[PDB]
Parts: sequence; structure tokens; C-alpha cells
Amino acid sequence: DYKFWYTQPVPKINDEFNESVNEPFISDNKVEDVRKDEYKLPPGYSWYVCDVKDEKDRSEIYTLLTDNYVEDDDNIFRFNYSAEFLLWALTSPNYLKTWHIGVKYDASNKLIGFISAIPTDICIHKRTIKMAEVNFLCVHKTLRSKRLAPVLIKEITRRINLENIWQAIYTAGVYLPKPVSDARYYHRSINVKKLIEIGFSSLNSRLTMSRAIKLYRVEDTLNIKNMRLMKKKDVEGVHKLLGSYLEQFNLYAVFTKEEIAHWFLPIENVIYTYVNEENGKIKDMISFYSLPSQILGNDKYSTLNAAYSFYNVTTTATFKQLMQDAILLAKRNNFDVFNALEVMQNKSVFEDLKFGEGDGSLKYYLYNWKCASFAPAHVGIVLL
Ligand SMILES: CCCCCCCCCCCCCC(=O)CSCCNC(=O)CCNC(=O)[C@H](O)C(C)(C)COP(=O)(O)OP(=O)(O)OC[C@H]1O[C@@H](n2cnc3c(N)ncnc32)[C@H](O)[C@@H]1OP(=O)(O)O
Ligand SMILES: COc1cccc(COC(=O)c2sc3ccccc3c2OC2CCNCC2)c1
Ligand SMILES: [Cl-]
Ligand SMILES: [Mg+2]
Repeated sequence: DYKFWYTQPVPKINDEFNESVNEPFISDNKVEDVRKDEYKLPPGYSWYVCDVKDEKDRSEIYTLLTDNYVEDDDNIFRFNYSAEFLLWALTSPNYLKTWHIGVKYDASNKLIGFISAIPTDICIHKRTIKMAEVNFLCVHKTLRSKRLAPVLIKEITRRINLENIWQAIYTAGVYLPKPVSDARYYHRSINVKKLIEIGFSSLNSRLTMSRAIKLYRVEDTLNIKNMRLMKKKDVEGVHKLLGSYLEQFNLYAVFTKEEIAHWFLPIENVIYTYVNEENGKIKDMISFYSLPSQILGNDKYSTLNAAYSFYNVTTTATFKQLMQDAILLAKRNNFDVFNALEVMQNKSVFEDLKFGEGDGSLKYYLYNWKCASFAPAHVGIVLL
């Protein structure tokens, strides 16, 4: 049963829609009727408006996530998004401070809950809808299974609806009512030895340590020799290349020139974008973001450095060549592992490029939207 989810404008567990259905569950909503009062929290807890632009507020959000955010099923790893990453993720064009919602415990003044949204135009099945992208829902490990999460969700929904937005996109590893797509992740080993010493990867009697190192070795030469860090001048070119590529997919964000500069211009230890320019034209792009995991209870290593495949477009190479280059660029930036979802064209290169299947999948969800579900090849958006 999904006692909370079932009260919400999302599909029931059995709902399945034709490709021709593509619409809200609840249309003709009115901003004027949205509740003005904040949702009621348990006694001794208060809403707090986080200023992601303030170093100190931002560090409180960081601590909460470092200690309490997503772990894998074996709880060896916990996501450790850096402060400077959270600042990029939360301050895209037209972002609203009042969509960055904390909850404090009054007696300690400590942040013990968070939820965020940013505004994004989302094209679902060729209809572009102004939506909210929701992320970084977190409750402190000590406060789990007390029905705080639905209060966080309902408060942000109300804050979102105040801006006349009635749809959202979000992703979770947990299964909820009901995904529009479901994409397994794959991982390409870069620093083999580390990955074995921490348990992520393993050896058979056939595959010895030296043999595993050799298996994953890469040639430090790019397939596209002029692939270079993106610069401000490249923004219009990236806009045209990415914008045109993304139109083939069933689900994707429609990016303005301003969002392209926000989402792609490199920031050390956050976002890496490389371009291939020919006649002042951007004809190829690789991008990936930095998402470390903290390694729980390993005597030797505290952090796994991990590049996450973001948006990759080639017109002068094979997609395999392009991704092979993405892997090398991540190795050049001291990543231990390169992670990708089986979205867009990704899956076609995983065998050849020596990716291993992960343990699970990332589900893609819409709020207050009814449509046909689809295979993840047709997914054209990567969240943070
Ligand atoms: C138009 C605007 C629309 C606005 C909003 C759109 C929707 C946005 C939705 C959010 C999108 C966020 C995307 C995102 O951030 C990326 S997915 C990452 C979520 N964060 C984590 O997993 C961190 C580790 N865990 C936690 O901090 C807690 O376990 C959380 C806070 C997850 C749940 O706290 P708790 O102490 O374990 O649980 P209770 O408080 O007792 O609450 C249980 C109720 O929460 C439902 N639940 C559990 N996990 C969920 C999840 N990941 N999405 C949605 N729902 C989730 C659950 O199914 C149940 O409902 P039910 O009884 O019906 O089954
Ligand atoms: C620490 O636990 C993990 C250990 C190993 C692997 C994972 C992976 O989980 C995910 O959801 C993934 S993979 C991937 C690969 C490329 C691009 C995105 C993602 C992704 O979603 C991201 C976007 C949604 N918000 C969290 C990360 C977890
Ligand atoms: Cl209610
Ligand atoms: Mg709770």
C-alpha cells in the first residue's frame, strides 16, 4: 500500500496509458485557491528558509546530506555532494529561494530535514510543460519512518503551486507510484585497484589483480584530438547542438541559452564539459559531473571519486569513440569510476567500453501527469 502516494495526482500501481494520452491528472488548477498556510510540523520543529548563497546555510545543508543522504543497499557508500555542487544544482536560472526548504529542531537549532526544487521546462511526449525538478529530499537518520517526508513533499508542492506550476519531475531508486521510465546504471572502472580494495569490484581466480588492471587500461590519447574545456564563447554552439539532439527523446529539458551556460560551463570539482569546435562550430560535446561517495568503514580510503555521464553528443565520430573519450577525460581528472544510466544512446556502448551492470536502477517520475511509460533509450534527461 502507498497510503500517502495514493492521495496524490500520480498513477495507481496498475494504471497503464495509451501513447495518445498525455495530460495532467488534475487540470484547470487555480493559484488563488492554493493554501497560504505552511503545513504543520510535529511539536518542536520549524520551517527554515535556506539561503544556498550563504556559505553557512549552505554548509548546514551539506552536513545534513553528508551524514544522512542516499546509501547503496550494502551501505558501504553514501553520496557526498560537495557544497559547491549544491550551490550549482540549486541556483540555476530563475531559481526561487523559497523552494529551498529546511526543517530545524528548535531546541538544538540544527537542520534535520530538507527538500528542494528548481524550475525547468520539460518536454514530455512533445508537450513542453513548466515544471519543478525536485531533489535532495532528506530526513536525519534519527527521525526516519515518522511521516516527515510527506510533510516535506506537501509543503514544497504548495510552494510550487503558488507560482502557478502544477507538474514536477523527480527520480528515486525506490519504487513509487509510478515510474514513466526505469534506467539501470552501469559503471566503468578507471582506478581498478582502489575499486577492489574497497569492495566495489572483485577478482576471480581467473582474473588476478595485474590482469584486472590491464583489462581496464586506457590509451591517454583522445579520439577527437581538439576536445577541450568549454568556454563562454561556446554557449550558443552548445545550445544549438544539444537542443537539436534532445528533440528526438520522449522526455527531456528544453534549455535556454542562459540554462546552457549555467548547466555546462565548467566548474572544477562540479561540472566538466568538453567541446570540439570546427569553423567556430560546436560539433561534439562530452559532459559529466562530480559526485563523490563517502566510503563507510574502510581503513584505507574515505572517498570514492566518481564522474557521472551527463550529456554527450557526437557528429564527427561514432558514439563509442565519443564515450571512450569521455572515459579518458574523467581519468585525466582523477576520477576512480565513470557511471552512466542506460538513457539516450548509452546502452549501446556499455559492452564494448567495459562497463559493468550495477545493482539497481533509477526510476523517473512525473507529478500530476498521465502518459504512456517508455523504455529508458527514450529518456533524454539526466538529473543531479
Ligand atoms: C507540482 C509540484 C509537485 C511537487 C512534488 C513532487 C513529488 C516529489 C517527491 C519527492 C522526490 C524527491 C527526489 C529526491 O530527493 C532524489 S531520491 C532521494 C531521496 N532521499 C533519500 O533517499 C535520502 C535517504 N533517505 C531519507 O532521507 C528518508 O528515507 C526520506 C526522506 C527519503 C524518506 O523519509 P522516511 O523517514 O523514510 O519516510 P517517512 O518520512 O515516514 O515517509 C514515508 C512516505 O514517503 C515516501 N517516500 C519514501 N522515500 C521517498 C522518495 N525518495 N521520494 C518520494 N517519496 C518517498 C514513502 O513511499 C511513504 O509514502 P507511502 O506511505 O505512500 O509509501
Ligand atoms: C552511493 O550509492 C550508489 C552506488 C553506486 C551507484 C549509484 C547510482 O545511483 C543513481 O541514482 C544514478 S547512477 C547515474 C549515472 C549517471 C548519471 C546519473 C546517475 C544516477 O542518478 C543521479 C541523478 C539522480 N540523483 C542522484 C544521482 C549509487
Ligand atoms: Cl494534508
Ligand atoms: Mg520521517
